[PDB]
Amino acid sequence: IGTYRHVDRATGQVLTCDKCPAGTYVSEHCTNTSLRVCSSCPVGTFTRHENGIEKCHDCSQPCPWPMIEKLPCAALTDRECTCPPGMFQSNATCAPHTVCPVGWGVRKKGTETEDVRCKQCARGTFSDVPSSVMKCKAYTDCLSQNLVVIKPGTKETDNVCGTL
Amino acid sequence: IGTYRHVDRATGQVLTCDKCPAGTYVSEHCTNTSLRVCSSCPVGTFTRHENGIEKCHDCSQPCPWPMIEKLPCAALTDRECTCPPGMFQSNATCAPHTVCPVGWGVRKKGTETEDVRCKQCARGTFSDVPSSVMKCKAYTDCLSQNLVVIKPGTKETDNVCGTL
Repeated sequence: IGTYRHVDRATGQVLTCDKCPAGTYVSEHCTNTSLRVCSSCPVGTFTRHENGIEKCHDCSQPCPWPMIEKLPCAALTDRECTCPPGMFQSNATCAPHTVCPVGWGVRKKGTETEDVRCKQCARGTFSDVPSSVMKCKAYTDCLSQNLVVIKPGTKETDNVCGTL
Repeated sequence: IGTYRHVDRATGQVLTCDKCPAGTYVSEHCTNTSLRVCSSCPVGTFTRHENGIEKCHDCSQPCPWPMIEKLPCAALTDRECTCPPGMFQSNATCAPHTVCPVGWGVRKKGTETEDVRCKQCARGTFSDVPSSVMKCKAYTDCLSQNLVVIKPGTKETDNVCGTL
């Protein structure tokens, strides 16, 4: 654990104290006959690193709805805000991801910062349900099924498999 | 930040959740539509690493007097006990460092785990005060002083400098 220099009030001696671990602050500095005492950051405050400071840093303001916390305000971390799942950040706030319609599928997964990116299903694949999450799905293989294709698929429906 | 797998109670789905940073624990696991929520370790408890656990670890029992804390019980660390300054650990407890008498000096500084180690002052050095901290001190150089030695030193006293 690292150290910091401190000027002792009563004697003017410059001492080398031990740092206080992340999550605490120095509540009494060392002196020439006593070790420094660390205390834990009071609720509302944090420090991220081992430090020599006398107050913890204040956590930021509560997340503006509809944003939520993906990290809390705790001794070691400031709160950190995010658009909840299924939404993404645009300018001001959060907007719901695009829903890819039937016949389209997710090319790129939506995130907290970017919207979903849809593509039309490629030949041989289909998507039969609106979804901001699902990918185009390969037709059932009628060959490797023993069967043959009774009805072709479309970008919206699987091909139907059978015989005769 | 790392992840852990969790089995969702209601659906049996195996999810990949985000870990909770050191100092917190998981107070609600992620589900297929919500992020995991971390809470800070309640007073009395800690976790040292980013984790997926549901309770923080309990801190050890208070330090047995005359031992004191060199780390507190805080969100990120168990308390850690030490013999206070000027004492060192022997078997059971703490004992005061050896005091090096006049004519001796510290060869090796005492620590929380080892006693001071004294040596007789070497020729040309002296120590005039009992101390478990101070080293033998070089005589005042009467040459480089312009003066000559009026009275030799001993292991206990500086040589005295003058002229005629």
